[PDB]
Amino acid sequence: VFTTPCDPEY
Amino acid sequence: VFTTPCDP
Amino acid sequence: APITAPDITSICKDASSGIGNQEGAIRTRKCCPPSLGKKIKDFQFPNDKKVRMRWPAHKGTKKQVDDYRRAIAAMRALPDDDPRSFVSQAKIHCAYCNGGYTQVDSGFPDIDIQIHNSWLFFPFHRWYLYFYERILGSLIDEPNFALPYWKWDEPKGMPISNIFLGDASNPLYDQYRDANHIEDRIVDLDYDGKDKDIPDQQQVACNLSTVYRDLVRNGVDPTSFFGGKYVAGDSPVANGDPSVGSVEAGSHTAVHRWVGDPTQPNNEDMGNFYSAGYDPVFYIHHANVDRMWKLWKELRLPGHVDITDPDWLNASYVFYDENKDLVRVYNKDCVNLDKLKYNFIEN
Amino acid sequence: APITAPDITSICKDASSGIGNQEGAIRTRKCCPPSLGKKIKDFQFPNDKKVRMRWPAHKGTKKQVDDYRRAIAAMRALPDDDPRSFVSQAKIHCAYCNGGYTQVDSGFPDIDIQIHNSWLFFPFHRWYLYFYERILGSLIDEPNFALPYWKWDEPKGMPISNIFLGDASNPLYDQYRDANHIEDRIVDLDYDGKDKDIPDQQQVACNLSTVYRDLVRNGVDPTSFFGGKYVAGDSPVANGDPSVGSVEAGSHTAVHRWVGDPTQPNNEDMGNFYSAGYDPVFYIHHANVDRMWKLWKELRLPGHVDITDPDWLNASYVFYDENKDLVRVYNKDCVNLDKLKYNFIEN
Ligand SMILES: [Cu+2]
Ligand SMILES: [Cu+2]
Ligand SMILES: [Cu+2]
Ligand SMILES: [Cu+2]
Repeated sequence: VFTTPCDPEY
Repeated sequence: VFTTPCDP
Repeated sequence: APITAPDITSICKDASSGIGNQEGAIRTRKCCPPSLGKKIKDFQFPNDKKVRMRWPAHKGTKKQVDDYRRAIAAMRALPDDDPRSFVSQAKIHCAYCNGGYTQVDSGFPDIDIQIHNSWLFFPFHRWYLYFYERILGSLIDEPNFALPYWKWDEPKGMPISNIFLGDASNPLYDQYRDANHIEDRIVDLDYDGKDKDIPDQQQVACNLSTVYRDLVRNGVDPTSFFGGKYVAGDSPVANGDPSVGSVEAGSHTAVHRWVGDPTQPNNEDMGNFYSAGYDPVFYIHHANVDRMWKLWKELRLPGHVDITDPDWLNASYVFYDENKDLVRVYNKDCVNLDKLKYNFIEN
Repeated sequence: APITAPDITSICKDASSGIGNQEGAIRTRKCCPPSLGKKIKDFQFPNDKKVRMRWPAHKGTKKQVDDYRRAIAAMRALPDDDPRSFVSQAKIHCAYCNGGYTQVDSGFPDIDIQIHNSWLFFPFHRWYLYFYERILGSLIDEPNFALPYWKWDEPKGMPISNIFLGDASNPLYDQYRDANHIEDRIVDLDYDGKDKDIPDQQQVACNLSTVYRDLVRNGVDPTSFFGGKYVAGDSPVANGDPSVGSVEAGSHTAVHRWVGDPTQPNNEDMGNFYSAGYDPVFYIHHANVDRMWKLWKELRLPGHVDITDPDWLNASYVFYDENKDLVRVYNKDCVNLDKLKYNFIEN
């Protein structure tokens, strides 16, 4: 989908 | 061509 | 003209395509479905009161997990020759992927049907899971039953879920998996047959990169995402063909190779089409592949549209349903998830 | 009609746009270029014998680093009103980005020229750097002088290069940078105003993801990559407008925001257009932005084509060159790096 290493939920 | 985490 | 499955109970032959070592095969090649004297019915859109919401395997509720596990147990308990049984459901993949059927209904009785390596990939597996999911729900009286999906596009969903592990007491377990990889837990969506040996966090980032590669970089239009045009009279497209679509050839293939046990003669179970269905995680991987079709459309990018070619729309397969009826289904009728009464729980 | 810079030596006003605290501003807003009695002449393609090879700022040779440092020293030592001087070169950015010029030559003397936040972004800065580089080389008698570039798309290139660090004894140093971020060293290409509290390796992956986003996911055609159409009669597009191109709005903006010193009234130097050119790293960040245009075309994906709209092709700006001559340059003439006689050292 759109999970990236930039995201806090990562 | 750019770098990706899959590459050595 | 469209690819059209025959009466699978009348014209069917043992699987003998795409299996490198047949004599040592650890699963059956006699994959033909049983004959119950049923007529083949035309598909009718379901009247489900509620949409079935497929749930990420790593974040199911207790009821979701228990229902799924119990349903697989019930499926494994059925008599072998029930078309809904564990082995019967596995055999479907074998028949459609390893040469069980011919194109006789199209006027090509000596050419096999193959549903892989072409634009048939996504809709065939969508329908296969549609009936599989309805079958499981029916075996435990859960009319709103939904499959899990292996959310390997999300970091915590990348390890193979604990629900599939343990040993033989777990209905969701399969001994025929790569033990080293099950130890590593985190699937490599970029797996090419060589272990990368990198930090877990790096593999996570690589997997995310791989999803973007399949859905955006390489899946730029219907031909490149869904795979090549495959019509009556065509011979089977070879594994590895450049015309294979981005997901099928990419992340999809990687998970099969990675889970499949390399100590087995055809890398059974997940490592070959004919045996992949004996691993419960097969269907749950494929539920996320199914979801990729949804996501790919939701990207709202140029070229991200469904196929309109009549020779795709009008292609059809035959499956047993939860009532042991035979049903003919068409590609055109699976493009809209609302009409099939399921979707996927998203963040 | 195309945006056309006026005679910048005759029609120019102090910068007064896009600077939130002008009474407290630490750099000048008197950004108009000097008058030296020159006539504006059209650009002619350069006759350089060799192509200037821009070098990654983290991998420069001794001669590359020393020449760059000496050229910046020479530029800093020039009288301010010399058009080649450190201050004059910074002021160019101010004049074109913060309202120094109008569209008077197009019949709109009441509307400022803005080169940011539209399709003018890439070619304006390409030309800006073109002359900047030639000026620097001329100051040290190096006819094949090439800029470094901040290769923040490559993991080892992501930390700000130590060549920029130290104290005022280093010509490449600027005290007006975010001290916390300089200490962190690794740029956050996804910086949005709050420090991510993440491991370096995760930031590396985040930066790689960001480059993928800007070049593939969001940069799917000329409008989305270069930015929105902007022609004579158009008012200035606002910072942050969604019509801004992927790189400009993305990685480009992030580096400015991240390097700019938040203790300064307008986050000078890199944190505002008007002051960004007083940081030597401004130009070196922009050299890699310039390279992104090259890379974007090299991807050879659908829609990765240059602009053919005459109102873009014929847009023009005016710059002083190394001879203190006034040159009018057109977007159409900068699309081919071979003809501008520079490129970038790649792997
Ligand atoms: Cu399959
Ligand atoms: Cu598969
Ligand atoms: Cu600028
Ligand atoms: Cu900039």
